[PDB]
Order: sequence, then structure tokens, then C-alpha cells
Amino acid sequence: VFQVSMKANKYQIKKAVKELYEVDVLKVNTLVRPNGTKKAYVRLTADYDALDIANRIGYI
Amino acid sequence: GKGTPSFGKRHNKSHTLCNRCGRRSFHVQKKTCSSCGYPAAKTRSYNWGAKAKRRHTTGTGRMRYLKHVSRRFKNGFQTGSASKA
Amino acid sequence: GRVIRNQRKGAGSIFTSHTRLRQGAAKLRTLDYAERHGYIRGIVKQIVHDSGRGAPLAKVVFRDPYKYRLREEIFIANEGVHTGQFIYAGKKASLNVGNVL
Amino acid sequence: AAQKSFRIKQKMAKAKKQNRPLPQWIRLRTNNTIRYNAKRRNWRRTKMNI
Amino acid sequence: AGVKAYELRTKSKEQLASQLVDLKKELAELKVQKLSRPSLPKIKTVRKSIACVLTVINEQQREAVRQLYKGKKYQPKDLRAKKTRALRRALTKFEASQVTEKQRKKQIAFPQRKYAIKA
RNA sequence: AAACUUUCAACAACGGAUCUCUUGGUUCUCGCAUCGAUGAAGAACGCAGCGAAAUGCGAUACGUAAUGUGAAUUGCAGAAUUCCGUGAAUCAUCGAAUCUUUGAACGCACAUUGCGCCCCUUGGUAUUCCAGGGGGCAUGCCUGUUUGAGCGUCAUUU
RNA sequence: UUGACCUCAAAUCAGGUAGGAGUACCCGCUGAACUUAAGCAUAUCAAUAAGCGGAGGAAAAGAAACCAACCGGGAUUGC
RNA sequence: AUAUUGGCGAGAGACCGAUAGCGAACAAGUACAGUGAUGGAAAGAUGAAAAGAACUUUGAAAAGAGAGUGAAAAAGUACGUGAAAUUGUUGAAAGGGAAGGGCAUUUGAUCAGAC
RNA sequence: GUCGAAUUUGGGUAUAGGGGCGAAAGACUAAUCGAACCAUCUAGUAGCUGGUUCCUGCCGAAGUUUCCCUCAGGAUAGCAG
RNA sequence: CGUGGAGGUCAGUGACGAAGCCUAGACCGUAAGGUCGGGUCGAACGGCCUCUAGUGCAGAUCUUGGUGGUAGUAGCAAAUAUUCAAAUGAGAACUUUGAAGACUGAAGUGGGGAAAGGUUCCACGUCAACAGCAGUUGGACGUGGGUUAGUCGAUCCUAAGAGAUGGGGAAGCUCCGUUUCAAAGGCCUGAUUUUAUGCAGGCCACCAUCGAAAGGGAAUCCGGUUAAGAUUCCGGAACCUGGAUAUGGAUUCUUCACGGUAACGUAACUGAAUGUGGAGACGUCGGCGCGAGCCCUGGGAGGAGUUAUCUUUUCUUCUUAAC
RNA sequence: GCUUGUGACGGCCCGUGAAAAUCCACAGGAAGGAAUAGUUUUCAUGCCAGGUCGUACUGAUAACCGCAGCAGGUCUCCAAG
RNA sequence: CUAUCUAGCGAAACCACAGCCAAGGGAACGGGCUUGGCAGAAUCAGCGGGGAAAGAAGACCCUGUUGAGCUUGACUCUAGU
Ligand SMILES: [Zn+2]
Repeated sequence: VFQVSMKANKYQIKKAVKELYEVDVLKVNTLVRPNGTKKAYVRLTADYDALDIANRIGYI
Repeated sequence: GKGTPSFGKRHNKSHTLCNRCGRRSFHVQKKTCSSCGYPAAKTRSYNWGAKAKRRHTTGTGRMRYLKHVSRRFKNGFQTGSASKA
Repeated sequence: GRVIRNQRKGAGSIFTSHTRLRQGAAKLRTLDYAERHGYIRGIVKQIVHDSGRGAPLAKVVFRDPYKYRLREEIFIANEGVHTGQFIYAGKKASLNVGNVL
Repeated sequence: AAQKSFRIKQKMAKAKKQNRPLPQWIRLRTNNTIRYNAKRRNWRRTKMNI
Repeated sequence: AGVKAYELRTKSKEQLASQLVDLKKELAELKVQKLSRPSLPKIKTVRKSIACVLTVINEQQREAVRQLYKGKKYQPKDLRAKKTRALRRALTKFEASQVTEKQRKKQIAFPQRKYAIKA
């Protein structure tokens, strides 16, 4: 679950996650939140587990 | 029945937001702003609307570029950079 | 006073004509070159009702004399004209009902 | 309405951010006079007309 | 603290580019560790340092094209003078000092003679 | 005779007059000439460690660079080396920049955050399909250029 | 046949320029009525308010197809 | 040489002083009203310094009573002073369908002068 | 009362103030209609109504003349200071 | 006589208390007013000679603000109706839970939406204000969480209409006019693989664009899941469009399929320009046939209710999506 | 039986009850093709992608409009014995 | 079901000052003035005689050198033709 730029689309989000985190995106879901911000639901392939990546970033 | 019962039948907005001013004055079917005259090239303003023009005149906004022009005049409209005097 | 009802008709705001279902401009064929010296044979495809008038209209089909084309005409049907008839349009066309002379 | 344009939902987000009381520490400022939020708006009292 | 602009001027465009993407990384974990701790005023210094790096980078390529277009007419419009729309349209001093020979001869022959009146 | 009503005093209420103030207004004088397609004025949305507003600013976002002064900012927290300093400041100054989306507003649109085309480049086994980054594609008009149309028209041919 | 001239086009052709804002003061254009006349219509408000076009630091005007009738004056502007 | 309630920067006044002076001394062309064009307020003053009342006690709490700060809480963010209408408490007096007033004096309360 | 149609109704759209729309009531045109609303001209004019702020001293009227589209007003003589 | 301000003068008063305010206490003046004493208060203010005016209020259905009697009064009575107990709390007619009694009675007081609203949704804490009694409760207050799409919509088309352009009016803001007195535009295939697309060609004549979340329209279903979201997440199973692409299959020496008399059939089974046809694509009412869901009902396999008496009994589960 | 879909008919009209995008088919014969090998991607299977904005909730004797938590007004779907 | 009594909550109209009559005179119909009758605290539920009760600067009538809507062989003009 990521907070993404309002100007982004799902192609940029998929590419950006790959560059920053060296992980593969399976799908992207976007919703503009009621506070005028974009939230992204980034699902990794079964090759990767988000549990070991979320704490790699530093939030868990 | 022209009072309270008729007031329950107003649910279709005659105006929406205006791109150029934003005052909820873009008449939808006429496609013309009621307040700022949009989408005319000029801006609607009148010598009988003295109060109205005072509301939407130069200075009532951020003045994003015209503020600095006055001191730029004082410096002779100079160019370059200061040389560590 | 106030302007009167026969005065308000010229603004053409609500006093226009109702033309959603009207078939088309029921005109004659053009006088290009093939009628002023000869004729051209045509076929009646269908005779249909016209909203607004009480006279039926005919769909008369001709072959284009200058392109591989099947230009179709909207005539006012003569009483006696039937679907499948042959229509002759020219100067030397016979004196028969349905012909354009 | 449920189906809405981005202008409307964007301008509602602006009005949702602005809907909360005064920050507490501002009244502790030197030479402060603002005692509360005079532009607070609630959905039941006055309408936004957007 | 932050970065010193006068230190950024010495490095080339390749070293600044690494530093800019280096600072971009650093601000990214500051944002990640801010959401847990109550306050973090260090993010301010990194944001300003990125801006300083970007600004010093910008002047290096902007001067690179001034020297590329040095000594010729038709400079890029964003590198010309921003005096004033009216003043920019104003006639030059050479074009305002053009004079006809009919007046040029009169100026040479008959200027205002400096005269005093005492005696 | 109490109660109650009325009148006055003290004290206490209700209320915000008066008195005394004033970073405000008003009027008069003096001096100056400086918006915008190199994109104005205006509008929308955003930006602070903790701000809703005002004020400031624009994804470099209460700001960057440069110059001066020279130790603060302050409601709290934090940072201190930046303190005999190429250096604090919500400081002054400001000549370099950034300046989201719009707006005369300009690829076509707009009650849509809608729909194309061209140029360079990158990826998907790809001039053609999809995607990314960068630069473009309004109208009137002047001067110049180039490709043209007209038995309008000259000369030359064969 | 070829090369010109005239005229008219096209181009995301090279270079530009107009727009919009502000508009107290100026140059035009359009133009009322309230009112006064003890009514009211010409008249007056007023060659004004409103409306439109167009500039500057001032604008505009300006060096006589002028004024005068004197023993002539001598751009314009303002008092 | 003339004009100038717009812009910029100044100097002033037998001008106004918070219902005045610009509509606006304050987050004012704001809050707010209307579909709209437009319409449009209210609102300044603790103290030199928050020193903005530690602590005890009654109460579920708000608060009360003490204690304290302060030159002053007869200055407690309902804050300079703090009027009137209107109100409570105490004290005094009068009152058989109004009250209030004038001349004159009795009675009660109070009081200046003069010695 | 009418209730299968000269029916009921939503959304879109067109028609704008001496103008619209009217199976016609001067009806309706945003609780406003025998001429909507908003701003400006505009402190519009009124022979008419109402009000018009401190004390003491001295003096002290008129409702009558003539003219006036004059009769709830003015001008004029008179009365007063 | 009094008020705001100005020139002069009293080397005027004052933090040892100016101004203001209150005072059935005193004094002066016919009066306008003036003076003093006491309380409160905290920073400025007067006498006299003159100057000046935004200079004196009881009223204007005066203006703005404030406050009474009325008055603890009118009232808080439409929409069938509440009761007992426990829990919580300082406090319960009103909150929660249980029980009982009722109502809406399927063109509902039920379950979803359009317009509109904008966070009202959900959790936690919480009752100063609001819910015209109350309040521990709330659509209130404080703090937060929450809206996941190739398939649902918009996005595309056009309708009534709106509206640039080329032009024509108009002093002018602007009006007409949408194919009109326009040199109005763009797609396929070649040719060279100095290569960009110049150059081979032919074809095309309509003609900006905006305008419907109920019209037209490519394609997704079931089950599960949250405090709060789902035809959007998860699991499973699909389809559509666009684009690259190989194998199998199909067909040919009678070069581009066979079979059936036929209506026609199949797994395919070369077909450029051009032209023709269809679908998109359509009123309403009447009765009649068929389908689907529901309703009714029998046997059987389970569960619940009544059982002084009777009742092989009353209620309830037995389902099957897109493709 | 109720509700709803659908079919074939009938009645009715001086009313005869939209448009386009898009999709397919047909006629036509341009061109390209076969033998040690060719051709079809309207057959099947196999590969990749599908952007942007909306999506919570009420929808009304308390969330909309009526100065309000107002006996008013506000279009529609499902409908048991 | 109200009205009534209670707990809670809690307005408005209107108000010169007020509230017992007879007659008189008086702006020709007094609550107040004069002469009389009378006259005892504080009050509750009703009531519709009075307060010429309240609600509106009479919409009828008239006046004003105040209008407007409409009409026409009014006066003076005008678009169009
Ligand atoms: Zn506008």
C-alpha cells in the first residue's frame, strides 16, 4: 500500500516500484482518497513476499 | 402552491463552476459566465458595478509577477549579478 | 399593449416546423443532361407515408450516368404509381402516368 | 452524488482538510489575538454551494 | 546545515547527477521513518539541499548554451533581456540616433553656441 | 401585623455608555513613470516538524541562488557547529533561477483533470501495436524565403 | 520547349508584431433619462451618466489655407 | 509651461477617534444570503511583567471555600474604567379602585453655618 | 373530479422584460407581474405628513388687500422686531 | 451657561492620585449651570482673554445597541402504545440487553438508486453547546479510519439544439450564417533500399467541434471476505478489443474445398478498388401460445413447536451462476 | 394464479410511431500463388497489454429543497399468505 | 385529545400613564376633570359588555398643476410601408 503522486498512472507506478525496490508488480489499483491524494495497491508476484520488503523499507 | 411545495422542486443547478474565476457562475446552457463574462476574451466589468470591480481588480490576488516590477524599476532594470562588494 | 400572436410567429422560436420524421426534401430529379435530349429509366422501390402531409411519397431509383452509382430520388407519388413500376424521365419519354415530361 | 466530476471531489477534499478546530499552540504565540476558527463549517449549518 | 552551493560549483555534471539521485534516496527513508516518530525537522535540511543541488546544476547547463550561442544574434528567448514588454519593443539608441543628412549638415555647421552675457 | 407594590441608599447583578488611548481612516502638498505571447491581472489546487486562516511560496513550494549586515529563531520540540565565521536569522537586499493547473491562453476539447498528430530516444522478439522521457503542432498580419496555380501574360522554340 | 513578368496561393518555411489586464488624468465614438421650466412638448440636465474603440507619463494640441483693421500681432498649451 | 480620488514613494493637518473615521484599526470585500448579476456585517483596551492562581478542602464534574501572585483580583483570559434602563439581597417608609406634583406646616431621619 | 388518454412525469433543449409564453384568468415568466430581478443615474422631485437639540431679559403679530391654471401655494400691501 | 478643537497666559491642577463614574451630604446663581465633601478609579486635565465648529434632544411608526411588563403565561395535544427487570452511571420515562404488548402489512415505517448533499459512513473518547423534557445516547463534540474495475459508468455517436471557420453587417462590445459566391482535405499500394519519404500512380468529395451517467453502444459470473469497500479485493471460472506470432489443422499439378435434386450443411476453405444489402433501427392497445421467478401442493431425509385431549400434525432446509 | 420476458396475430390513425458511430454480408476480379514444393491468422491452440476520472453514505415525518432534526415538495426498480 | 394541577422547557402581539361607576360639561359618546355613589390585602378557573382592544401612514370619497395600465377622429411624433 503506497501513497503515490496524483499525476501518476498505473504504468509509471509499475515501473517505479520495479526501479526502487527490485520487485515485480502483478497489478496496480488506484483510488483518489477523500483528502485529494492518490493511494496505490501494488500486488507483487508470488516470486516476492511483501512482508520481507515492507520492513526492508523500514515500516512494519 | 407557489411557496413551500414548489421549493421542493429545485434540484437542477443552473450554474456550475467557472474556469476563469471559479464563482459558480458558468451558466450551463448559455455556456457563458455570469460574473466575469467568460468565455469572452475580455473580462466583464462595468462603471455601474463599482463595488463589483473593486472585488475583482488588480491587487486582490497573489500578484505573482507584478509585485517585483516596481523595485526592478528602481535598480534600473539591471542585469548580471552582484560581485561581493 | 403587447405584441400579438401573429406577430410572435416570425421569431420562429416555438412556431417552427416539426421535422424529425419527415422523410426528406421531396424534389424532382435534376435536369443535368440525360433528360434534355433523351430519357433515363427508373424503378420505384417503395411508396411510404410522410409525417406532416397526407400524400404518399415514392422512392424512385436511377442509375448514375457518370459514375458506377445508384442515385435515388424522392418524388411525390402519383395515384396509380406502384412499387416495382418503371419510371421514364426525359424529353422523349412516353405519355404515361409516372413519367417525368 | 455518487458519480461526480474530479472538480467536485477535489474541492470537497479542500473543504474536508479545513474542517477542524484551531491548533492549540497558536494561541500561545506572542501578540496573538486569534481565539478560535471563525471559518469552521459543518454540513448541517451552511452549504458550500459548489 | 545542508549542502554548500560554492562546493557544488567545482564538481562536474556527472558528479552532481549522482549527488542529486543520492539525496533523492536519503529523503525517501526520512519520509519512511517520519511516519513512526512524532516529529522530524531534519527532512527540511534534505529538501533544501536537493533544491540547492538542482539550482547549481541548472546554471551549469544554462551557461553552457550562452557560450554556445555566444557572439551571434538570435539568442534563445528565455536567455534574452526581460526588461519590459514595452521597453523590449522600444527602439534602440542606434536606431533612435539615425539622422538625415539635411539635419546632419545643420548639426555640424550650426550647433547652439555657448554664449555668456556680461560685456 | 406579614406578604406584595412603590421610592431611595449600600452591596451584588444585567448591560456596555462614558473617560483616557490608537501600527487605522481621511484630506492636502511633494516627487517619480514601471504590466502582458520572453505570457499580465485574476482563479484553482497544493507546499511548514507540529497551521485552519491571514501573510509567503510553487513539486527546487512560509521557499533555492547571489549581495549586505553579522548571531540568532522562539509557542513547543529539535539542530548546534554556523559562532575570530565564504556565516544564524519568519533579517534586509535581490541582478540568477524554479514557477503545479489555468487564465488574452495558443494542437483539438472542457459540466470530461477527454481526444489526436509530428520530431528524438528507451522497453516490450517492433517505422506500423502498446508504454515512458524530452521538444513541438492557435489565429490575423508585415518583411524575406521556398514549392506552386491562372490561354492573366511576354519571349523563345520545333 | 524553356526562361521571365503580373496576380494569387501554401508551408509547424526565417524573423517578428496585435490581443488581455489595469483605464484617476487624455483622444475619439455612441448616448440618455431623473430634474428645472411651479404643468409640459422646443428648451435644460447635457453635447452629461451608462455603453464601445484607442494611448502616454502626461496625453492632446502645436509652428497659421491664424488673429486683426492697429503706428499691426505672430506655434501651441496653461493662469 | 497644463491635468490627474489609478500605480509607486514620501511629508503633513485648528480632520475622525472604535455606532466616529474608508464598508473594513482585527485571518474585510472576510463570515454570511441568492440560481444569478450582486448584496455584505459584527468584532480594538488583563497586567510593567502571566507573575494566568502551586497547594489544602467540599463536589460526579463544572465549580465553591481557603492558600497564593500581583501596586491593585473594587484587574482572573466572561479581564482598564464600568453609566442607564432592568434585577436580587439588606435597611427605612407609605399604601380602602392608580401613582407621581404644588403651597403650607406637624412628625421622623440627617445636616451646614455661627459660638 | 378525472383516471388509457387534448393523459401524467423526469432529463435535455428553445423562447427574455414593452420582451417571452398564454385552451385567454391580465394569467405565468424563481413566495415578485396590468410590464421580473440586480446595479447605476440617485441624496431623483414633492405647493403634502412627521421631526427639528441650552437659559434668562425686552418687544410682539396674522388669518386681512390685489394679482396669479389662483382656492392645502406664492408674489404683493398691511400688522411685528 | 455648556461641548470638540486652535493662539496667548496662569513658570495653572495632578501617580502624596488627572479624567471618568456614584452619592434623598454642603454651598452659589432667577436659570442655563458652577463649586465642594465622601466612595470608586488609574494618567492625564482646567481658570481667564481670544479663535473655530461635524457644538447642547423627549419625541421624527427617528438610527444602532441594550432591557422590561406581559410571564413562569400562550403553550410543548395530528401520525393507535407502552410495561416489567437487569447492566452502566453521580444521576435512567427516554442509553444497552432480555422479556412482554403492539404497529408499518410488500404502490411498507422493507431492500436499491437518479437529482442534491459532502463525510453525514465506521471506530474510539465524550456531554460546555444543539436534539424546544431529559440524556450516560446522537446525523452533536474531539481524534482518527474508510471508496481498489479491460468487463459497472463516463470516455464514442447523434437528436432537438449549441457553435467556430470562409465570408457579409455593425462606429463598436458583437450579429447573421454551418456548406454557405473557399485553391477547404487523406487512405492504400508501389520506387530507392546515398534514404527520408522525395518521387511511380490511381481512389476519394463528404466536410470543425460540443451536445443524453434514462437514447444508440465490444466484453464478468459465482462463492468468500471488512468496524466501515466490492459485478472493483481474494479463490475459482470466463469473455472482449488491440497487437505481435509458431505449431497442428485446412487446401493446390483439375492451382485457390466438398456434400445435398432442393431449402441448405461443415472446423477452415485466396479476393484489392468499387458498388449494393442487412443488422444497429424503434407506436400503442386487445386477446391467445410459450418460458422464467414466485405462489400452491405430494412423498422422502433432517431440525424446531404444541401435546389435559386431538392432530401420520404446525413451522422450517433440500440451491445450482456467467461462460 | 401474480409479476416479467417472448412469439404469432388482430384493432387503431388526415398520428403510421429518431439519428449516427459501429459490425457483417454479398456483387467484382486487381494481385499473388503450386511440386520436392506452396498458400490460408473469417479453424483450433499458444503470447502480451488494456490508461484517466467516479465508486463510502442518506435518498428522506432527521443526511436533498422548504430560515429547522418543518404533518409540505421531490423521478424511478423488486412486491409474500 | 385538550383546557385544568404538577416536573422540566418556555415565546409573541401590545404597552403615554393607567385601569369602579352615574350624571354633567367638554372636540357635540371620560379611566383621569366637577358634583355625587362609593371604596379593604393577595388572588384562581371562565367570560366575551368595555378598554370607540390588536393587526395596515383608509384600497371608498375628495384634494395634488403626483403616477401608471388601457383606449381613441385627443395633442405632438415615429418604426414600417
Ligand atoms: Zn467566471
